[PDB]
Amino acid sequence: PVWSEPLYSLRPEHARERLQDDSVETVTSIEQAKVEEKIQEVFSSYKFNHLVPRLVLQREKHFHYLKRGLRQLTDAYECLDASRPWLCYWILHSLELLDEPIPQIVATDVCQFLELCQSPDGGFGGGPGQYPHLAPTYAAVNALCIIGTEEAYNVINREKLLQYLYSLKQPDGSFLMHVGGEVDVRSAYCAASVASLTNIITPDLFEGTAEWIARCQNWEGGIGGVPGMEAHGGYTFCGLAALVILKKERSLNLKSLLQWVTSRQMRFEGGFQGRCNKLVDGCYSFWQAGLLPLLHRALHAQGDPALSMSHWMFHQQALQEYILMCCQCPAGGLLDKPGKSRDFYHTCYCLSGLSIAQHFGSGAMLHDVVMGVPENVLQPTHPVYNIGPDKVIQATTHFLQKPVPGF
Amino acid sequence: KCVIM
Amino acid sequence: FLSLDSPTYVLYRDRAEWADIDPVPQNDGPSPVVQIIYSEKFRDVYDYFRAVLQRDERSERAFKLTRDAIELNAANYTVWHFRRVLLRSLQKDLQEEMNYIIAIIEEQPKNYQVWHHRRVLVEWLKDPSQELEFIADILNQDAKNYHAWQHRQWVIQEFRLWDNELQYVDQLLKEDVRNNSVWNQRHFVISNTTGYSDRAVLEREVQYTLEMIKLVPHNESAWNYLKGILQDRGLSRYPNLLNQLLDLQPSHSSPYLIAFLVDIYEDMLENQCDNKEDILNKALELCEILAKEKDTIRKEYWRYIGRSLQSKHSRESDIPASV
Ligand SMILES: *C/C=C(\C)CC/C=C(\C)CCC=C(C)C
Ligand SMILES: [Zn+2]
Repeated sequence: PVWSEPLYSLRPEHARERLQDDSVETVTSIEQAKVEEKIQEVFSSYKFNHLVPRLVLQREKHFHYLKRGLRQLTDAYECLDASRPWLCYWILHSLELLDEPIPQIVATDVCQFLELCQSPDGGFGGGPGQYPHLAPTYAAVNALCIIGTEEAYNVINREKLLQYLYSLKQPDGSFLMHVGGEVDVRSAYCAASVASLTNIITPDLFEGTAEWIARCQNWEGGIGGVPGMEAHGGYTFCGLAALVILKKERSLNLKSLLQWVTSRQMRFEGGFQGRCNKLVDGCYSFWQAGLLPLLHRALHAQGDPALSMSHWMFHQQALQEYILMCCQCPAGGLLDKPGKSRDFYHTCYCLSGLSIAQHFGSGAMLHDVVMGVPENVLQPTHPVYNIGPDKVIQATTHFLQKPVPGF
Repeated sequence: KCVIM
Repeated sequence: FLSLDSPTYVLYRDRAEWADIDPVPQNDGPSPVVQIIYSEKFRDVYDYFRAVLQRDERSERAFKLTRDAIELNAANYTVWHFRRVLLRSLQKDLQEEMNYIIAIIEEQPKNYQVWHHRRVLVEWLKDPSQELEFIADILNQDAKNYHAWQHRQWVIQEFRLWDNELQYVDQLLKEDVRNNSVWNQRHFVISNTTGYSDRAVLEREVQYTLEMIKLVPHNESAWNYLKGILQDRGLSRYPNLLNQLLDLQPSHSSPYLIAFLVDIYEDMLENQCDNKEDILNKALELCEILAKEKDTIRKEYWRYIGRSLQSKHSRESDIPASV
């Protein structure tokens, strides 16, 4: 009809989704109300301005921001001086999602830079001369795979990488993040991601890892950083994704996991929160929503007959509305929520989450939902690795040609 | 800002 | 000595006592990518850090240099590693180092390195006496700090400091009954002490939770806890639960209450309850109300639940095709 609002967040009934604090005010409700009031303003802006809403992904602005950042950054990034391979990954992936080609001048310089970050003993550090750490190692491998050239693949010293992973492995199945470092579920994922992509998984490398990850699932249904800790989207993504790689998703109670992640989508804002009773944040558009494709693939493998054949188990439309309307910086780049400043991390994860929300794929079955202008459509992302499905296939195929170190 | 490492 | 923010702070390249060392610039290559345009102070400290690290100089001056490198970027795990090497080689007083890490954590509480460093100190000293109070102070500024709660669980578990934690949990729940981190801690304490099998304990817990639900019907955490502590034994194992939830339907409804009812029906159907059909319909009816009216953000999940319950609990479900 004519009175019909096609944007879910602008429908009159949507106002019913506002927080009900039961007249019991606590820090949690107060903070939540503040965000909802700010988000409501964004939603009502077109109406107060008397303009018809048009959801446009500011591609050219995002491209300029990324293109320059891949080369040079301000001192605002001093706090990420130990995360340079992440800056490479976040930027290259955002460009890949936006379907912007990677010039070979750029590709070769990234390769050479990541080589400088590679440790003589395996793994990659946060910058040249820094000790190897599993997080920048995961980021470096992903970045080299996004490039996907023989030169890129050849940068990875597979023998030393495997040695590095073994030096971090613990008797309980977990891994340290780096020598003398902390332990949490991120390490299991970083290790499984790089080891699977490079084909260096020996028969015992991940002995007990699936069990350790399974111990992280708590009473909430989600997964915490270490056994006993509160369920958290980033760690849950790390746990499930790692288990999917190890082909042990079944160690988890997938039912409670699914109920927990779906409950993390915010009824009013449309985006996802990282933990129950916390605020919405654009990066969780990936960590949380990315779980749905994983759960769909797992449940389906168990012959689940009730699974939809066209949608993920989350409000794809509402997530897209949240990102497009509330997470774009006018000058380029994406963010956490209105009032927050842009950064490459949020640019990478908001776009990743947007791609997940736009594309449903389950074998022969394929169904897209592109909110706003059709030019808004991004390139698909692999739900386990968060790099193009084609890069994943290409990389794995290439490394399967080499033999697992030692044989 | 969000810190992942 | 000379703080990084001191008005009279001087760059290392202008310090006489460092004249013998040649700073080592960062090896970014011929044509850098993601090159950070560091400020003068940052690059200067790090060029000197690269020098001491490269020659593995385990000196008092190197020790003080790491404090500056850390203040410039507390996330530099390589600097923290070298600092720990120096703490051991130079036999530095660890309680003095504890005073230092408590100040740094107060400044940058959402950083991985600082909490890991504090853990290492506690382990080295085998002394958890300042932990609970230190953590309580951080939690007093951010009651949901993940690193703080994680460190707290480790201290409590490793040193067996369970005695007063439930009292602490109750205090924080008073301050903010919506704090999911506290509900998680409550579960943490009880699981590792009495456990939830003790019927007197489980009952106390459910009573408490229903009481909190009545006070704040829309607080999702209480609902998740209630479900979390009963779901393992099976929701149908508690016949009075259903009746009682239905009694809140009028004056205390929420999509949470409705969702829970579906959880109970679902388990009842899983454990061959009486009136298989009457229950199933009540369930599909609630799923529809949720997907179309009371909880549309989760319409895909609710439609899936309704479809699953249908798929295996309808009177036709066990009936062969030919019939
Ligand atoms: C505000 C958002 C934050 C702090 C993101 C939390 C996410 C994680 C922790 C997941 C990290 C995953 C890897 C390092 C692979
Ligand atoms: Zn974020």
